[PDB]
Amino acid sequence: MNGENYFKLGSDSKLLTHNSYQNRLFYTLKTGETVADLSKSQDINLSTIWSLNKHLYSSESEMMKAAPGQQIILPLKKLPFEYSALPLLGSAPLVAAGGVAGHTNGSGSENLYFQ
Repeated sequence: MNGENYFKLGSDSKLLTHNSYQNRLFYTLKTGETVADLSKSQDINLSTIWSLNKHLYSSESEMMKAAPGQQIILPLKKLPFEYSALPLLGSAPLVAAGGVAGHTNGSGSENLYFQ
């Protein structure tokens, strides 16, 4: 009679509610610490952080000038399978351009992408 012999899809020891917390972590900004400091500790690229929170803040400038009392969301996503059953097109509706992207860096420096 070995428990290992039989595998259970659900485990009492594991709580589903807690699992949801792992999906997204909320961190609060306190006086003395800067957004960049957070980025260093997490070993995450500032560009990535912006892409996620772009909906919360209008632009990167607002992030740089962040002050105490504001919140930052860190939502991590996992992709075990390279192929996705539900592919979404139009990730960036704000910009007409689509498909191939990233050929050039420092877009912010130029007001116009074309020039």
